[PDB]
Amino acid sequence: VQLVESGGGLVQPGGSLRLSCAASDFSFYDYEMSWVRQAPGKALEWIGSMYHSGRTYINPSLKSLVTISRDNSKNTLYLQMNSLRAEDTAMYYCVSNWASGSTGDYWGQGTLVTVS
Amino acid sequence: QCVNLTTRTQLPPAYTNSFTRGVYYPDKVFRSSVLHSTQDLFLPFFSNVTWFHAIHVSGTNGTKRFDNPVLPFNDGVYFASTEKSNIIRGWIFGTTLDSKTQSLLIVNNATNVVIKVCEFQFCNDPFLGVYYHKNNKSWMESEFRVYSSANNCTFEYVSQPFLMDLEGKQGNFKNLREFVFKNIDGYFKIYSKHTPINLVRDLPQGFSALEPLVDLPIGINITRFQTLLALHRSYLTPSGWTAGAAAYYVGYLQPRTFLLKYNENGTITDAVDCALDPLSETKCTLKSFTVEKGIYQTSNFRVQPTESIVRFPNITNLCPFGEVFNATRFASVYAWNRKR
Amino acid sequence: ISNCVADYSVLYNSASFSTFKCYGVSPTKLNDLCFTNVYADSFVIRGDEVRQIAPGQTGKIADYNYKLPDDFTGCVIAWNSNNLDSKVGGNYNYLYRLFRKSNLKPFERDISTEIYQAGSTPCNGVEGFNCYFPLQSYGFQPTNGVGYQPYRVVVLSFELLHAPATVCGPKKSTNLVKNKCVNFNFNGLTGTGVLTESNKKFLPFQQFGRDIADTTDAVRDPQTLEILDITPCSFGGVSVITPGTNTSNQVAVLYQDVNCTEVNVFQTRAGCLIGAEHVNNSYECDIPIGAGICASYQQSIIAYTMSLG
Amino acid sequence: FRKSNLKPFERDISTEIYQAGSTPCNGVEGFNCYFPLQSYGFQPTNGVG
Ligand SMILES: *[C@@H]1O[C@H](CO)[C@@H](O[C@@H]2O[C@H](CO)[C@@H](O[C@@H]3O[C@H](CO)[C@@H](O)[C@H](O)[C@H]3NC(C)=O)[C@H](O)[C@H]2NC(C)=O)[C@H](O)[C@H]1NC(C)=O
Ligand SMILES: *[C@@H]1O[C@H](CO)[C@@H](O[C@@H]2O[C@H](CO)[C@@H](O)[C@H](O)[C@H]2NC(C)=O)[C@H](O)[C@H]1NC(C)=O
Ligand SMILES: *[C@@H]1O[C@H](CO)[C@@H](O)[C@H](O)[C@H]1NC(C)=O
Ligand SMILES: *[C@@H]1O[C@H](CO)[C@@H](O)[C@H](O)[C@H]1NC(C)=O
Ligand SMILES: *[C@@H]1O[C@H](CO)[C@@H](O)[C@H](O)[C@H]1NC(C)=O
Ligand SMILES: *[C@@H]1O[C@H](CO)[C@@H](O)[C@H](O)[C@H]1NC(C)=O
Repeated sequence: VQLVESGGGLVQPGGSLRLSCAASDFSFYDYEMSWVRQAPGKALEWIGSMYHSGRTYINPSLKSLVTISRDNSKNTLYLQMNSLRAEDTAMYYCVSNWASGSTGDYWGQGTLVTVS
Repeated sequence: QCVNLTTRTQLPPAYTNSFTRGVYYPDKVFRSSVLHSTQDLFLPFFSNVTWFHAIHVSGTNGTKRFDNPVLPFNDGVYFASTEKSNIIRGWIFGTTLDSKTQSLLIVNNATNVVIKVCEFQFCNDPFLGVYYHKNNKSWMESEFRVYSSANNCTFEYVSQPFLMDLEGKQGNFKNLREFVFKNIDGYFKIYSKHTPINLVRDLPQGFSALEPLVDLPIGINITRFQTLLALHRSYLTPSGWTAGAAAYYVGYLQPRTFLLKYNENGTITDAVDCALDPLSETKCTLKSFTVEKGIYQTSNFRVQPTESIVRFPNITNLCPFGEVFNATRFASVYAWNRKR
Repeated sequence: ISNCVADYSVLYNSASFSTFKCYGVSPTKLNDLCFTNVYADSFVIRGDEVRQIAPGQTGKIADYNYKLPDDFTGCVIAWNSNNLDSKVGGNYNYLYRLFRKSNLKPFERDISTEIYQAGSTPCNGVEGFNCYFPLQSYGFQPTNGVGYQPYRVVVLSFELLHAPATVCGPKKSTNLVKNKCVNFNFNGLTGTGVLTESNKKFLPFQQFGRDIADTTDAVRDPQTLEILDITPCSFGGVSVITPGTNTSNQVAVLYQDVNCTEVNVFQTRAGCLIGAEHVNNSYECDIPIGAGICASYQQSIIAYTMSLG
Repeated sequence: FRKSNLKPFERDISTEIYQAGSTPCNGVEGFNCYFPLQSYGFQPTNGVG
């Protein structure tokens, strides 16, 4: 498959989870990677944006909370979330080229973020 | 898919005789029992039909060879093909036979026809990608091996497929599909018709009034084209490509003058040229198919020139426009520094 | 967009937009005005920059997103999306750019996110002194002014290339009447005549037909596929039968080959002659009319049949 | 804009508001009924044309 995602299930607040987003080749990595959320009723909120030029620009109140790591063997992205909240409880997607609309992107299988 | 096994067949075209072929309705106008003279592109009668015999099963044991060279498209071409099956997948009209330039494609895809002109990425061998998925036992119908990729599609056409098999009688028809593809004023017109044939290989002497099907306002000029051929992956049997054999004909169109006989239903019944022999050219002047005895004045004969000759003076003194156009100072308005 | 029918008329009255700025293209005549291609361009622009969607006004967006060209062929359209995109808390989704190597030329998808300097010191792969983030985000608040409200903008641009036109919408149609002189317009065929039902036998690829001397006789309407005959309705010259002004003043007028049912009245082979009574007698007449019928004044104009002898 | 074309050597003084869009204004200012008169901007360093 050209673009896929991995990792997820149940996320423990405070801890670190090594999420993944695999693919088939680096030539399909134009121009962006992003791990976003689409909450019911909430407007567009993007939690991550990995760029083709090796840049990660995030909301200033989020980039400190997010670790960034990019791979090229499996072309996977490593991102860690801590102190989780219920506002992220959605079908958590790994959307490559999120800003490129809903035709030049892949929507992953999805997971959930729940706080006990 | 991508089978280059010919190695022997680039034979000169075995020219044969086309008796009465290439007659078409060059309009969408009804006429009843009248004779009309038109100046369009037609196939001359009794002309050398350029026969590019298709895949040759020289019979000792198989030995099938691809016989589809890329052929030029000056102004218009006439096509004939027996095609007991749908051996020819379509056509490869284009200009550069490479990327960076659009190319018109017709794909058989024998459920519906998809006429596409797009940007393409010419492969090693352009043929409809037809392989098993290894599941569902379904042959592929992708253009991803017709061209390595497809992008920037400006036109797509969906309709009933062009090639209809109306035989239903185990042969004795042979369905000589006749095609002429004409590009005038940035358009593209598709003409075809299905007829029965009892002859073995030679074209029949009967009249085939062929009706137009669709017109394409692509706007893309074509100066070169190639034809497709059938391809299927082999099996685990005690490789196997191009099941069967075919025979494909090519004829080029030239600007000639015809007079078309119209029946009382508007269908063309006969057609006579105006440049083959004096008798046919005489019928054009009188606008009738029957001429009584006597003497007629038709046209005049002119001895065409053979070459050209130019005689100019031998001086090569290199006129001094450098000192005039690039003069150091252009003179005043009332003192014209005229330089003979 | 190519080879499609554009419903511009419904756009003007379906809803209300923010602005409709056209230069060289009248708004109401877009229904019959023709181009070659149509581009649908998707825009998200701040409310304060809504008036700044014009050649001459720039900013953080108009100087680095896509410079507006001087060859606009089309018009701009925007609408209020406050109920869909404006909320208390703000939105920080769509990207900014601060400075780059140069301003992005019109129609150049320079989507890349390379590192650029605002000053002159090198970045060395680390953003900092004179090397800042070339990406930021929107901010919109309903508690703010009108200029800080989100909008959805869609702008149309066209083409006039050297190719046949493909995108126009003919929302024009009229009913069909028969046996009357009508200035019909059947898919470009313009003329005058009476429409009558025909008994001809067409083929399903022939728009119309002409019998002899390039004169149209049958026309096929491209809506219900019927063959309609064409005939120019009655005409002809008018001639006056007079015995001379000095002799008298009563005159009779002729209508050449025109049935008076479509216009004393006497029916002749050369049209209905009106103004003269037809007598059953037969005299040696003086003024000829046609087909053996004549006229003479002897105290009114009376028509006869020629008496040879 | 105008309702129709102008006859040769014709005068226009009336400046009544007329429909310029798709909704009926009946004399109401704003959308779909444009104010006709507009003012140019002549700058010393403006374009050549
Ligand atoms: C679909 O859109 C365009 C046509 O509709 C195609 O663009 C053409 O192909 C090239 C890719 O943009 C362009 O060449 C690029 O532009 C300049 C000219 O040499 C160079 O700076 C670039 O290096 C060059 N790109 C490469 C790899 O060399 C053509 O100029 C351009 N031609 C026109 C008329 O637009 C696109 O190719 C096509 N989209 C895709 C993905 O192929
Ligand atoms: C086409 O022309 C021929 C005669 O020139 C006609 O074909 C047949 O003519 C008879 C005359 O009544 C009809 O009864 C038949 O129905 C026609 N054959 C068929 C298959 O219909 C006919 O007048 C013309 N039109 C057609 C065939 O559609
Ligand atoms: C066809 O080609 C051959 C030689 O190539 C020539 O001799 C022959 O006259 C041609 N036939 C016609 C009808 O022109
Ligand atoms: C040009 O013509 C010939 C060259 O063969 C020669 O006499 C000489 O170069 C020229 N003659 C003239 C200019 O008379
Ligand atoms: C005139 O001068 C320019 C630059 O010096 C040069 O490029 C050009 O070729 C000259 N024109 C002619 C007719 O010699
Ligand atoms: C054209 O449209 C009308 C109704 O929309 C329909 O009755 C008629 O059959 C249509 N004719 C064709 C040729 O589609």
